[PDB]
Order: sequence, then structure tokens, then C-alpha cells
Amino acid sequence: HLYPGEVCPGMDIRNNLTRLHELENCSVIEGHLQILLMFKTRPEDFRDLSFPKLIMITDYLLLFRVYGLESLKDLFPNLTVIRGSRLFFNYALVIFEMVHLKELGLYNLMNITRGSVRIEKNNELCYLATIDWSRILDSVEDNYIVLNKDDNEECGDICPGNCPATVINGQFVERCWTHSHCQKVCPTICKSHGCTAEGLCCHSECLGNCSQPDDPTKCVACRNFYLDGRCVETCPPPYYHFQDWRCVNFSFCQDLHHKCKNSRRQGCHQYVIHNNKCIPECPSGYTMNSSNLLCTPCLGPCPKVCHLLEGEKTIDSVTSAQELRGCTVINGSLIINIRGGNNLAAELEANLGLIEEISGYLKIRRSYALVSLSFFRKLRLIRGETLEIGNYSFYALDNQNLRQLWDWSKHNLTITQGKLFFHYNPKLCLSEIHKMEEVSGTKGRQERNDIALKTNGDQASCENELLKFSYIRTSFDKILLRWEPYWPPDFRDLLGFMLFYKEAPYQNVTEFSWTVVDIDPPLRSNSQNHPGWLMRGLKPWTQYAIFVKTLVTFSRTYGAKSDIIYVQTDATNPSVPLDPISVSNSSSQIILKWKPPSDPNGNITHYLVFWERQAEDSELFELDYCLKGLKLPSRQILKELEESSFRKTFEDYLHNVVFVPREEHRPFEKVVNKESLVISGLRHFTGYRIELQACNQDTPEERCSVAAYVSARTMPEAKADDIVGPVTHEIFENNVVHLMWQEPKEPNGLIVLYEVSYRRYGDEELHLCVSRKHFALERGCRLRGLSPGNYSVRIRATSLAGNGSWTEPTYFYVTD
Amino acid sequence: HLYPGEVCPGMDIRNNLTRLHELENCSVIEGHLQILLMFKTRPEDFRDLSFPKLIMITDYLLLFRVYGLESLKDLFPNLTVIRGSRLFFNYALVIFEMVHLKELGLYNLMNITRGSVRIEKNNELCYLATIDWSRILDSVEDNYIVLNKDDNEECGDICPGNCPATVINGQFVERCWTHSHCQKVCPTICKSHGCTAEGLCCHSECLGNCSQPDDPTKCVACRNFYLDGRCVETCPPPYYHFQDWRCVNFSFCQDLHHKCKNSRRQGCHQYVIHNNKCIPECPSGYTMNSSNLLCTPCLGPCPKVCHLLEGEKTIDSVTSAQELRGCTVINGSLIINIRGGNNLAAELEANLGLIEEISGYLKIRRSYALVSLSFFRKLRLIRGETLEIGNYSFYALDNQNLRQLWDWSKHNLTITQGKLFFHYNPKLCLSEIHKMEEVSGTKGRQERNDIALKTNGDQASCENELLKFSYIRTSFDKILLRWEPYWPPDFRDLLGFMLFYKEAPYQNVTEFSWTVVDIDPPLRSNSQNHPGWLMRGLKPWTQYAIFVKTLVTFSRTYGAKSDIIYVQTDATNPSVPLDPISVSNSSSQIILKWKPPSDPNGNITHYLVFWERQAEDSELFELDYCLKGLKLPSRQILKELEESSFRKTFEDYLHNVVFVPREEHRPFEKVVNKESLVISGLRHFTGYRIELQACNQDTPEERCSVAAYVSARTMPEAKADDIVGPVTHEIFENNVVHLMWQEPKEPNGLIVLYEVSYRRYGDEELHLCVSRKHFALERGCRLRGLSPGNYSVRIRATSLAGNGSWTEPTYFYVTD
Amino acid sequence: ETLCGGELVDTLQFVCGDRGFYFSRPARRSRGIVEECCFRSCDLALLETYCATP
Amino acid sequence: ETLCGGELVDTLQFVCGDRGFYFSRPARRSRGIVEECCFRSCDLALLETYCATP
Amino acid sequence: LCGGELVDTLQFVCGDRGFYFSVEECCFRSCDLALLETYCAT
Amino acid sequence: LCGGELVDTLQFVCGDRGFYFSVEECCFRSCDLALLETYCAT
Repeated sequence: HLYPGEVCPGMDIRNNLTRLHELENCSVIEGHLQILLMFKTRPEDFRDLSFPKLIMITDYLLLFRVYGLESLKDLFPNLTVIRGSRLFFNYALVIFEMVHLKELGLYNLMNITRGSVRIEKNNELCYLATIDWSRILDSVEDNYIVLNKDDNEECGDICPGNCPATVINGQFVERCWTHSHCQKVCPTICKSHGCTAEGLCCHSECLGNCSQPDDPTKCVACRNFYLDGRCVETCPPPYYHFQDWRCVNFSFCQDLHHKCKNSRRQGCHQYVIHNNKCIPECPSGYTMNSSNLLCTPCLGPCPKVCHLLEGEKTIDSVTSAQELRGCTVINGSLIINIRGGNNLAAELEANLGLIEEISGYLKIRRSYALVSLSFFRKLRLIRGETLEIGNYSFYALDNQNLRQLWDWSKHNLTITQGKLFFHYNPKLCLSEIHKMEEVSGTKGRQERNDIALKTNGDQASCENELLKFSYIRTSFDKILLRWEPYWPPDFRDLLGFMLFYKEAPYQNVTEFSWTVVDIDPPLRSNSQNHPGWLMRGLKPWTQYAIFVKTLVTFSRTYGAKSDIIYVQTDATNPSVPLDPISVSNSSSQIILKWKPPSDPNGNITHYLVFWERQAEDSELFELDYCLKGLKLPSRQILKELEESSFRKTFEDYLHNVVFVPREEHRPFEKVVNKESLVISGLRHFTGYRIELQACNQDTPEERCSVAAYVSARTMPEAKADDIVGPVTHEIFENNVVHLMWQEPKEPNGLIVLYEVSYRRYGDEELHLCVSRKHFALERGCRLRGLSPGNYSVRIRATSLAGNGSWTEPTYFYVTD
Repeated sequence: HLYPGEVCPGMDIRNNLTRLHELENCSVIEGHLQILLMFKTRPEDFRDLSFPKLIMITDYLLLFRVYGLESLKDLFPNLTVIRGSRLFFNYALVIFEMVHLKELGLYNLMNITRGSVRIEKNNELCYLATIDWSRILDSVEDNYIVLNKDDNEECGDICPGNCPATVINGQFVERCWTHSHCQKVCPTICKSHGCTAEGLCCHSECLGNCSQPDDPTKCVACRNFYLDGRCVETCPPPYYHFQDWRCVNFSFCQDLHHKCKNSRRQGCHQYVIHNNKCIPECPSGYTMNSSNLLCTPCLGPCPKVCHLLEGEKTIDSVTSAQELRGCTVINGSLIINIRGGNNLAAELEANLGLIEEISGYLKIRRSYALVSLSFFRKLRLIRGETLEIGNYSFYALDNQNLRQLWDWSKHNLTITQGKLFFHYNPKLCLSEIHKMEEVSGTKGRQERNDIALKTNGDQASCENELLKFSYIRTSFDKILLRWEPYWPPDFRDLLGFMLFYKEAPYQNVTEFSWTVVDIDPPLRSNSQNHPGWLMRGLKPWTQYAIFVKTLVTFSRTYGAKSDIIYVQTDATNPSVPLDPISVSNSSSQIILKWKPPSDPNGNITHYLVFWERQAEDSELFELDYCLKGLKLPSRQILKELEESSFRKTFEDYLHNVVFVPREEHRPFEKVVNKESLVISGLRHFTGYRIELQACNQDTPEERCSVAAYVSARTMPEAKADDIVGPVTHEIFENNVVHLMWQEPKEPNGLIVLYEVSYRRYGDEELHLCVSRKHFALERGCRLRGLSPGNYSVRIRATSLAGNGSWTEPTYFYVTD
Repeated sequence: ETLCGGELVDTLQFVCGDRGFYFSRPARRSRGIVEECCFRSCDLALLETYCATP
Repeated sequence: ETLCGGELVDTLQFVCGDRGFYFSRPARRSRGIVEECCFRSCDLALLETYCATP
Repeated sequence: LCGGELVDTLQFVCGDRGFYFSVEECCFRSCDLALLETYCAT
Repeated sequence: LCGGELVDTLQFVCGDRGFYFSVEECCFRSCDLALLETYCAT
């Protein structure tokens, strides 16, 4: 839908709510809105005010100490988009010292075209962490939200969610504006074109919200431009773009220019026309033509001067730099001082970089986020007419991240008067400063203590003297190092090389953990001897990043370093497979588990595992298990630097004074690409000795680890211990019963004893031990002294597993 | 003895040994000896040269690259004492690049009056660590002996020793000069007066060596002065002291002055007389009088000017400063640069400090050992006519230990032109520099970047703003801290306090281990709230050194610190006495040993130890010990700094834009002052439960530790288990023998069983178990079925300790 | 006594009180409030001059 | 090519050779040997001028 | 440190003044003594 | 490191060149590779 209402260019409301009635008919604001400094107000005075008509804010919204305000959900229920044409300290929405605020309430905010949001020192506001700024802004990292109620306190963010949720780091979370409304999140197929409540994509030109999808006529905010409600991406003539958000007929711009001309308002601009744009003033190369408002190109190279108040300007924010947008010649001096933490290269290049000549000096002080001065795209000459105090034209102080000053493969520079000045630039180096001096042409305009040697690049390896490595080769466990010798002009100043080495997982490692070792300088060969060094201890088959750096006393500094060279250690014999556990589930199936060794030290080609058969313990055969006690098992430096310098300075004194001018085949299997194994075909109730070992190399000889010993025992069968065969008995003249029974040739390990229970009708049960020797020497049992009658005989076989089943009652009749 | 021979003033021998014959008649040298630069020489050319006459060297001895020399024991066999009047780079004996030297050989060196010894880069000399420089020099720490054969190699210092030996750090070692001679060490009663071979003390005036003890007439070198052999401490007139080692008649000095006057030698001095001293020139305030050689005081304040070549002079050694000795006005500039490691304050004050005015500038660069500029005792005015490059009059660069500049309670200063310059003085602070500026009077002569704020005193706590502690009290385990609040002029710059605490064994601890903890700045009270802090974890009863230091951003710096306040934690309950071991040696004596607890936490007043009696184990009575199995027991930050600064700089921008101008009694004993105890009166073969615990406080309630339980068992008696009383037996009709015997009422613990062995004549021995129940229910033993005849009965009692002695064979006759 | 950001606002609206702070138009002077009262000591008149009606 | 202490002596007695180094008397010039060959490059004549006879 | 065991800290920092219960401030976060002084009220 | 075990290091730094025995330089001191290269002579 269209915007019915006065555009009402931006204004500010202060000191009384009676001034808030100017927005009674306002759908758009061609300016900035500032509601701030409210002291004699109460929350009871805010329940009535509401502005459903407000849709779009061009510049920014600022709220500062408005007492009695608890939520904006009743103030701006239709704030859709903020253009952010001009920001307030590179912030498009500032909420500062917002006492009594509880929830933001801006449940209709969709997009912020340019800028960031800074909300802090509210002490009462929550419902902040439950929002998704990614769908709202374009650079979340530029936000600044601290010192609210959210962090120091624990105001519960209770809200429906129902409402959409999304991940931010590693977990999902509902995105809600207030306790009744939540952020409108819809599929990414409509990146910024808008989307209705159901989910239909709005028109491509549309932005934020729309009523009828795919219909620009019924939109609420369209990104490109605006005209007569039915906005289009670019309006045709005779409509000229105005303030980058709408276009109007030539008559409007002409009468606005006439109004500013006849009414000498100090803030009005003589608007001109340049490429269908009613801009306040066209850039350099055009002249304001009295006949037609358009400014035709001039027949002369006259630049657009940029006069500065009191000949100075501090660039500390995007809005500070935007005042110089379109300017090309500065009639003053520039002092760049960006106390930040977020880089501003893009916006600085957008606003600056079109300037060519600076009348005064250029000074960069205390700037932090600046990584380079490359945003001065067309900086050519620095006249230095207004010389800086101390007679300087260039400045640099406490720049923590000034890496590169300019790209001198193509760039040009010229300084007329003054001298350079560099101090405390840990990321800037003397090579770039000397290039500055050479290119500028002020070589003979330098003095002592203007470019400190020990402050610039103190933590940046930039001596730009390269060192080669002669030959290196890594052996089975260790590595040897060797490099070409280096010598400064005075060989006594070399105190030895610094060697840096660390384990680099991937091919890229940062330059300047990082364990170091001291190297004694080599003897003066005056055949030349390579210094070299032998390492001590390492973890094999790892990518090691190594480079060497010389260490020379400061007298000029002429050190040297080498490129980061990656050396790969070879492979070795693996360790024991971790956690060897074997479990048996079936009569012939034993499952053994293991983990790869802690240090594989080699691509494990196969596992060589052996299972071996053992005989029963020798002492078991010679132990009787009917004797009582028959428990059968159920089987600091500066001094060193000076000492070199003190030694050196004595020799210089001495020379000056003196000289005056005139296999067992255990079954095995090569387990390949498996940390486990299942073995079949094993005897019942028989133990196994398992020899486990791993190999990581097969074709070029088997490089195998050490053996690991584990014990595995199988469960027995069902009816293996039961005695089979008839129970034959021999009766002598003395009624001696000599029992015959065939032993279980395949028992559960071995049968230790036998239990015979013969009971007569009305008698009781007797017992007798039949040991291995008893079963051997007597060839079974030998019963003596049995009372007359028929006995019911049962025999129990006692094996290693346990007592076997009672045999069926056998009846034998002796004479009465 | 006297010195027979020409004094032969100091000279140097170079390029041929044929020039070494000038010392054919020389007992003393009034100068320096330099033997150096010998290339075409061989050791075969040195076996003949010997100078037994040389005794005394005035200035110094220097040897530099004399090829073929292996030992000086044949060159200077009588070098007794070296005066060291003028040194060679503050060294009285330099041996540099001494190739082919093996042993020093100066076995006759006794004393060196002033200077030090530097021997280095010989690569062949050993027999160095086997010497005692303490008895030779006066300041051993000023020596410099490195890069010899002694350290990098292992030349055996085999020598007699026989010869005297002495300690140096913690062990004795023989002090030998060569393989045949050793350092002469004699009792300290003769500190430097000398001592003969036997041990008799020489004359007090004598020095080093003497022939007849307590006789100056027969001395070889006397410390004070010399005349006609029989030297005296101070010669009377008409003898005037000459060169601080001898005195001569006035005629000698007069003719020497006349010889220098008529013969215009460039190096000769017009010697004068001043206080019986034929000095080269008397100091300021006297005039050279043509009539009498003495210089009478003048009627005018004319100082002694000190003209300098090329208007500059570098002071880097004692010999460099000695050229200015006696001077008071310098017609040039002074550049002090002492590359050292040993302080030179004493000698600099001796030579310098008599100067008052400096025509040019004073510059101190790279000096290390200088802790203060106080040696300029009478420095008053610095004219600065010859201004330093850059228009400076005072300089300071890379002074690693410049603590104090001057004592401004009394000192005065005046600078005419130029400006101060201070850079990289970590031990110097801005307070002293501002005092410099105030006292000098050049306050309006300062510019930016002449006194760096972040380099001077960067590691010296000198903000000189004191902080008090409100109240503190330490409890049983922990300590609470509280101090008065502090606020810089801009309260936003305070980022919180730094708290430092460490354990200080003794009352003195160094200022600026040292564990630290961050303190959040207190809320703006605008009643004032004290910040305070609570500690976490400590070791009780320890002297803790605590102080707090503020941390304020660099915008001027207005931090604050507190005095080092020592707080003593109270005492606590001790731990278990370490290593509780108890050993028994006698029947009633048990010795228990223990160590004091690892943390006593209290002065151990006494030890409360209890020994308790126990009963025999209940299951022992119910266990039979004749059953098989009878085993009876034989009983990084910069981001945080900027975040505060970034938050501050946005607040300033907002304000500028918005506002616009118009108990069981177990026997116990309090073991006092003893880590052991011996207890008496204990029952034989009876165990003891020992409850060991310690107390460190008695009168104000017994603060006692936890109990420690140990077990102690006593050895038995001799004949306690033997059965006493007659072996009465009752015989029934069935020949049942019922044995009666009285049990050992006081046994070794308890008798478990009895062994009875009755044997008839020609029969064998029988056995029977008599258990506790068997002995109780049957009231002894009950034998059944004994064959007719007389049996020899023996009874063995089996107790806890073991089997008792066999009873005497008892005979009883049953009917046949 | 010097006063800086944060407490400067509370000092205001009390020295001024009742009436607010005047505002015509932006029309930087580089001498707004910080270098008047925070960096250097400032008196009562320098705060009174920022009122609206008087 | 610049030569400094240590090796300067070995360079001497070879460029000079045979004859030694002259010596009359101390008679500092602050320009003896170090600031001639160590700090800055020096030629053969600057070493030849330190001989004795020629 | 946590509940029950932590009472000695408020007894330390408050003396004979007493306190009301609340552990959530130092069982998970850190006891900085800032909350402890205000926990006991005169 | 000491004798017997140390031989691998001279084999490492000397290759197929061989060496003569002497351990007193690395069992108590440190192996800086300076002596090891000179220990094996061509």
C-alpha cells in the first residue's frame, strides 16, 4: 500500500511529550528521529501514545534516557525498515541509558539497510538473547550489546515457541520479540524480497513485508525506489532520484532549490541535477548553471575543495567520514583516530579515497582496527601548509594492527614539507617506512629518533633476509637439520640461531606453543661449515613445521629467517592394540575385541592373531579332590646479551690502543580393516591362549608390533560329563564288587572323581570316592562289604565343570 | 732487601725478542710493561730468557698474542706486587689471545693494590681454577676469566696438595700455581703485612713477602712508601712523595722539572711541589711560581680547565676517567657509556665528582651498571655551548638500571641552554624527571616526545599515590581484605585493582611467583563503599605479604598502590603424626615412633596417646584347629583495555552531540617435646590397640588432631605355655583314663589344643586332640582302650604362640 | 571538582531543572561538554548556560 | 669486504709481514682501527700504512 | 563450594549479624564478596 | 642417553662412514651435534 501522510523530515523530541504530536500524519521520515532527555514522565503517560502510521526511518533512531518507557511495542508498532543513509557514530539504532525499559517491542522490524545496533547500559531490559539479528542486519559482528539486564541478571525470556526457532552456534532457540509476538522467519528463497504470513514469496522488488505476494502495488516497503505507491526499481524520466529512496518530477527539485536560494537558511543546500539525481551538489568537474539546474561539465580541471573548520577534523566514526564524501581537495588537516575493534575499511573507502590533495598534514593516532592505509585510493600529494606541531607532515602513534602502509608496486605519493614520524607500530616494519621515505622524496629530511628502530615491528618477523636449508632427512625416530651459514657484516654480533618447531596438523600454520632451542654460533670457517642442529624427541608420522631465525645484537639489525618448511616423519612399529577383550557366546564361537593402538604409527594393513591349544595343568593330575579342602577352581637474558657486547667492546679498545697509523602353526588369520574377530571350531570346555599383535606394513617386510596375551575359555557341552556304557560289575568270593564303566573320552576338561550311590530297599545311600589313580590302578571302582539284597546303584561323575547327572538306578541282586 | 737496579720506566716489547734485553738491570718499573705481537717466535727461544730482578710493577702488565710462550714461570719468577696506579681498561693484568700458554707460572704474585685481572681467549691455558684470587686481589667479583681451556676442555689440574687448600663455595681445594709451586697461604693475623715460609709475621709496613720477619730493613715490597731500602710509612722532609710509591730529595724533582722544561718533550710534565708531593701539576687554586717550584695558592678563583680533544670524550673505563682526575672545568662534552655488568661508582666518584661546570652537553647512553648519577658530587652548571645534535643538553638512552638521578634534598643544578631527553630507562621514573625539570629551570623548554611516558619506569612501581587498608582480620582458615576507595579525576578510567599476595618466610620481601587476582571496580557510591576482596585458599600460620595496585588506562596516569603489609594467619588443628611405627623389644616394653605432621599448624604442646586392651577374637574360640586345614595364624589483554576505552569514547561523543551551549580410661600420657614414647607394664603375648593423636594447644581448650590407629603385639614369656600341676588320671571299670591337669591360667593368649603321647615299653607313641570343648565338657582328656602295661606319658600344650614343651614322662601301670 | 560522563547527566536536570535543554539545529565545535567539565574543571555558570529559557 | 676484530690481526702480519708495526709513543684520535675497517670497508693501503719501515 | 558447606563464608564476612539463605551465586559462578556483604542486612 | 644405546645417533649423523668410540660428552653433557660430526672421520 502507498504512504498516506506527510513525509515530515526528521526531528527530535525533548523535555515534554507534548512535542510528540508532530508525527500524527507520518508514514515516512526523511531524516532522523531522536526521543531523549525525558525526566518528568511516568509509565502512565505512555499507555496512550501510538504511531501505527510510521513505516520507514531514513537515517537512524536514537533513544537516550527516556524515563517511564517500558516497551516500544506501543510506540512504533509498524517500524518496518531503517534505511540508515546517515548513521549516528556508525550505528543505525542507538538505545543508551534506557532506564525502565523491559522489552524492545519492535516486532515489525524486518531489515536494516546500512549500519549497526548498539544497546547498552539499560540495567532493566531483557528479551535480547531471544532475537535473531542475522535476518535483520547484514553484519552481526559489528553490533555492540553489553551491560544490559540479560548478562548480569537472569530475567526469564519466557515466550511462545509455536514460534519459529533457529540455531546460532550449536543449538536451536526460539526467536521472539515480546511475550506475545515473535520474529517472522520464512524460507531463504526470499532472501530480502519479503514473504506473507502463509509463506508465499512477495515481489522481488519488495522488502520486509507485503500484503499481496508478487504484487509491487500492495507493498509496504520496496528496496529500490518509490513513486506514486506502485514503486519501480528505477523510475523513468521526467522523474529524478531523490535522497536514494524516492524520485519526483523536476518541478519539485527546482522549487526546492529556489526555496533554499531565496530563503538564506544556513542548513539548506542549492540542489542540482546530475544523471537524473536531485543531489545537493554534484562532484568536482561540473558548474552550477543558472539557466538549467543541471551542472554541465566544465572546460577546466577545477576540483571540489573541502574547507575544514579550524583547519582540522577528527575521523573517528562512519558519520564523521561521511561529511567528506564526494570531496577531493581538503583545505585543512586530517586526524584519523578510530578507537574500535571492528575494521572500517569498507566504509572509509566508500567515503574517503576520492580525495587527492591535503593542504595540511595527515595524522593517524591510536587507531586499532586499521590494518592498512589502502583506503586512501587516490591520495597523491600532501602539501603540509599547516604543518603539525614539531614540524611534521605524517604521524603514526600506537597503531596496534598497522600491517601495510601502501602498495608501492603501483601507488604514487608526494610530500612537500615536513618530516615523517613513526612510533609504536608493532605490526609495521622499517622496510615499509624506508619505502615511504624513498618514494615520498624527503630522504634528506630525517633526523634521529623520528623512526624508532626498536618499536616498529618488534613483534613482526620482517628482517627480509632469507635462509636456505642445505639438506635434511628424517629417520625411523628422529630428524637432523642443516642450513647454509649466515654472517652479518660484523661476525661478532651473531649470537646464534633460534630454531622453532611445532606439530602442524594441516598444511597451513601461522607464522610466529612454538617450542624453541638455542643454537651455538658456528666457528669462523674463513671451506665453510654449515651450523646444523639435531632434534631430540618427537612423535613419529607427524607433519612438523620448522624454521630458523637468527639472533643478532642491536648495534643496523641484519638478522635472517627461513621459510616455513614442513617435514614429514616416517612411520614405525605400532603399539599393542588397546583394550584386548575376548568373549565367548557359543560352543565354538569366541569373539575377541580390541581397539587400535594409542599411536598407530602406521597404516594398519592387517592384524596377526594366533589362538593356541594348551594342556591341562600338570599339578591338577597329581592333586586329590576328595580330601578336605577340595576347592577345585570353577574353570634474565639481558646479561647474556651484554656479556657478548662487553666482550666485544674490550677487543675494540685493545685494537685501537695497540695499532697506531703512521614357527608353530597356531591357526591364524590376517584381520584386515577390522578391530574385531570371530573364531569358530573350538573344543568344548577347553581354554585358549590368544596371542594378539598388529602390523602396519606387509609388502616391504612385515613391520609388526609386540604380542598381546589374553586368555579365553569355552563353555562345555550339554551331556559330555555323563558316564556312558553299561555299569558292569565283577563279584568275587568275598562279595567284592569291581565296577566297570567307560570314561567320557571327550569330557569337560577332565573328570576328577566319581560318586557312587547304591541303596537297597529300606536301606540308605552310601558314597565312595573314585579318583583318577583309583580309576586307573583298580580299573574303576572296587566295592567291598555289601549287605545282602538288591541295591539301586546311581553313579555321579564329577568333572572340572561340576557334578554330572546321576546315572539311572541300576539294580543288582546279591545272595541273601 | 733494597732494589739494586735502574728504575727503567715502563716500555713495550714488540716484533722481536732482541728488545727484551732492556730489563737486564730492573728491580722496579715506574710504568707499564707490554709484551705483545710476537709471531716469528718458538718455545725454543724462550727457555733462556729470565728476569729474577723484576720485583714490582707500577701500572699494569699486558700480554697479547705472543706465540711460543708456554709459561711465565721462567719469565717473571719474582713478580711480587702490582701497584695498578693506572689501569688498562680497569684491568691491572690483561692476558688476551694468549696462544700456546699452558700455565700462568706467576708463583711469586702476592698482592694487587688496585685493578682487576682479565684472562680470556687463550684456548690452551689451564691451571686456572686451582688458584685463590681472594688472597691476591681485593674485589674478586670484578674479575673476568672465560673462554679458556679450563671450561670447554678438561685439562687435568694435577699438582701437589701437601700444598695448602681452602674452601671457595662449599668444598676445599688445593691452591697451586704450577705443577711444582703453589700459592703461599698463611694465617689471617697477617692480612697483607707478609709472612715468612715458616709462618712468622713480617713487619706491619711490609707487603707480600719478607726475609727477616718484623724487620722493614729486609723487606721485598712495603705497601706505604720507599726510601734507601729501609722504607718507612711516610718519609720526613726534605723528601717529597713521588708517584705514590717512593720519595726523593727536592733536587731530583727540581732537575726533572728543569729537564722537561728545557727539553720540549710532548709527553713531559712540568712537575711542581704541593704538600711534600712532586706531582705533575697541583690542582685548581694554585699558581706555578718561578722562584720556588711549589705552587702557592692564588689570590683569585681560577679553576683548572680541562681542555678536550674535538670537544668530546667517551667515558667507558676507569682509565678513561682517570685522565680527568683533578680537573674541575671541562672545555667540552662528556659522553658516559659504560658497557659493563659490574658497578664502577667508587672509581668514578674518585676520579670524577671534582668537576663543577661542563662547557658542552652531558650524555649518558647504553650504560648498564650505573644505578645512580650521584658520583657527580660537585656538578653545578651545564653551559651547553656545544649543543648536542638535535639541540639537547642532557641525554639518556637504554639505561637498564638507572634507579635514581640525583638526591634533590641537598643537590643543586643549572642548565643554560638545550632541553632534556629521556628514553628507555626502565628503572627511572617520571617523578625524578619532573624534579629534574623543576630544579634545572628549563620548564618552558620542553616539547612532545622528549620524555616518553610509557618507556621510563615501565617496570618500576612509582606512581607515588599511597593507598590505605580500612580493616582486615584473618580467621581460622581464610582472610578477608578491605581498603579505602580510590578514584582518578575521570572515574571511567579505573578498570579495577590488582591484588598481589605471596608467602613471605621472613619479614622482608622484595617489592614487585606473586600470584595475582583481578578486582572489579566498585560501583560509584557518590556514603562511600569500600572495594574489598575475599581470598580463596591458603596455607595457615604463614606470614603473607599483601599489597594492592590500581590499574588505570593510559589516556595522565594517576594510579595508586599500597604499602607491603604483612598479615599473619592464625593456627589450626594438626594433621596425623607422620609415619606411626611401633616396635616391641621387651616383655613389657613397647617403643612407638612417629614424626610431626606434615603441617603442624600449631606449636605441639603435647601428644595424647592411648593404648587399649582387647579380647581374643570371638571366632577363634569357636574354631577347631585339629581339623585338616589348621593354619592357625602366627599371632590478549589489549582488547579488554580498548573495550573500556571504546565504551568511553562513544559516551563522550553522545554528550557532545546532544548538549549544545547557548571416656574409657585407657592409660595415656601427655608426651611433651618428644616424637617418641616408651611404654612399660604390658601383659605377655597380648596385643594392643594404640590410638595416636596430637594436640597443639592445651590451656585455651585442647585443640587436638584426629586419631591414628596402629597395632602392637608383645612377645610371650619363657615357660608360660607349659602345663603345671600333677597329671591326675581316673581309671574306670572299662580302663577309661580320664586325665586331670590344671590349665596355664596365664597362657600365651590361649591354648587351643593338647597333645598326649603315652608309650609303653616296646610299644609306640599315640596322639589325641584335646580341644577347648574337649577340655571343658570332659574336664580334660578321656582315654579309652589302653593296652596292659606301664606307659610313659608326655603331654604337649599347643597355644597361640606354638607347641609347648613336652611334659616329663609320666608312668602309670594298668593291670596285665 | 571535575565531573565526567555518566554523572554529568545527573548533575544536569538538577542545576537546570524544571525546564529542559534548548535545541535549535546542528548548524563540530570540538568544545561541547567533555573538554569543558570532564577534561578540565568547570563552574556553575558553564552548566547554567546550557539551559533553555535562561 | 669488511673485516673486524679477531680476524683483523690475522689479516695483519700478512699484509704487513716480515717487519712489525711501528710505535713511537701514545702522544685518543677516536679513529684508530675499528671505525676504519670494521664499521666501514677499508682497502689495502689503509693496512699498509700501519707497517713500520714502509 | 556449595550449600551447607558455604555458611562459614557468610559467617566470616558478616560477623554477628545473621543472614538469609540465598547458593546459585558461587556453586556455579564465583564468590566475589560483592553479593556476600549485601546478603546480610542490618 | 649413554653408551651402547647412543650408537644409533652417530649412525644417524654419519651414515655409511663408521666411527670410533668416544660417551663422556653426552651422558653428562648435551648432544649439540657439534662433536658428533667430527667423531666420524673420512
